[PDB]
Amino acid sequence: VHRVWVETAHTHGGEYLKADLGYGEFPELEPIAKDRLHIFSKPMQLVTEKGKENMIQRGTYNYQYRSNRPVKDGSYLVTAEYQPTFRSKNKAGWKQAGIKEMPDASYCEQTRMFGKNIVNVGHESADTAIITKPVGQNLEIVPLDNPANIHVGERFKVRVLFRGEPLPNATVTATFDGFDTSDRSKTHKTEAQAFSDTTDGKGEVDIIPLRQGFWKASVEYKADFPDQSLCQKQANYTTLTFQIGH
Amino acid sequence: VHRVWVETAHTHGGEYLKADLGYGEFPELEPIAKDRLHIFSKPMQLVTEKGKENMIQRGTYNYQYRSNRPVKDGSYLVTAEYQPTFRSKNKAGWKQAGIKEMPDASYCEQTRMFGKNIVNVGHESADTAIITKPVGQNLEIVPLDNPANIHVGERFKVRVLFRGEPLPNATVTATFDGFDTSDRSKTHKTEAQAFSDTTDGKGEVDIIPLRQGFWKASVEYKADFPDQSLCQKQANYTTLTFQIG
Repeated sequence: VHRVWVETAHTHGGEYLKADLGYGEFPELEPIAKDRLHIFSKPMQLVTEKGKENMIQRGTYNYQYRSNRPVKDGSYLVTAEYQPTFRSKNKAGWKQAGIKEMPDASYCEQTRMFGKNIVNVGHESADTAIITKPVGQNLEIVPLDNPANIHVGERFKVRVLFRGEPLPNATVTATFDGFDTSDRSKTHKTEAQAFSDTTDGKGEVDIIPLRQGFWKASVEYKADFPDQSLCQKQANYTTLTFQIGH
Repeated sequence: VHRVWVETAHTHGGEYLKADLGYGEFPELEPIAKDRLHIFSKPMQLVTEKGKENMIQRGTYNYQYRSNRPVKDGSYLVTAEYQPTFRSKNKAGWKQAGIKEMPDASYCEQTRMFGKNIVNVGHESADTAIITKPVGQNLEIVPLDNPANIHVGERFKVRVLFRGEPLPNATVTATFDGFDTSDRSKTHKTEAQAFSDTTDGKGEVDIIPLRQGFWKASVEYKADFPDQSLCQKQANYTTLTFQIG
């Protein structure tokens, strides 16, 4: 189960912003395999007051990105995208539903994944103007506060948007680097979460972090594909990564 | 929106075990309303070395039970059950936002809910012989360790059973009393969880508590009703309550 998230290195004002595209099992960064290169055909983006700009893929490993120019103190976003892929799917094999799960009617599903990291450049940067503005991801987590203001046990409010509109009753989970240290023996399981709740009618939910560290919130949403003459289903997987304390 | 869980008072060897049936929104205990008594037609049960025995409904409110006899030091289970009720549902057109909708047709769904509390009597009791044995709840969480042995940040292994068999890929969440308190009211939900993960091929999952307290783990499963000539769907809601630290 490979998912997309974004990591940013600790950055000061006046130096280049280094960021990492995570594709795999959080929190372990892995080189993008040959057969997956085509999925990440557009670079990660840096979102500042000037808007969105492409980052440059450079560094030792192919998941490393650098800002075009040095960045000044502020609170910015780094966004990544798994470009849409189509796959054939079929339903079968559940505990006590029934063997004949509509006996093999195959269907198309489009997979999209999105990542977004909140990066605070400068020790005292806690701005909200940039990071609280949606960037247009099909499924999006939008922070409503800067996580630099959130201490352990306090509420960090976020909003889930699907196709530009608030998504009620969506499940948002969250975990941190270090919570789950079991190995690759899962091989079918995502990591354990240290938080879970559902969004309210405004698409909003308060994440309550119980430990400091590097956190990842996750929401996924499966829906009908918009144009049914081309494909039937759409699966969206989105994360928001951020620091609490530390 | 109402769910079933069990709470037990702190108990020492030689006193009656007092337990409460929670039906509603954890952790607020509430009297079982007049129109719901028929659902709790059988008393909560205490599971000891001797097996299952009925608890005795005593106290101010109708959710309070006591053991039939004073209990001795040991590690026991207290179980509660929402007896199966049938309702009609239709999915007619409802609730939104990613998929088209609406195969307009009514069907019968059976609801069942289960609660199970791990109660250690005696300050040093951490036995496993009784509490790791399944009691036969249609959807069941079986602890595979005694939670008294689990410190904050450590793994508390449980197994999910459906109809006697391990249930893979089931979501188990867990929360504790006091995790989510803000702006709670009868109209404002406080359902936030401090843990979520899915079961493996053996039905097992490790709960990782990040705080001491009174914890509730939850799992639900919707399946086809067994005898389709009588009813179509079945929804099961099960909890396990326990102390950490």
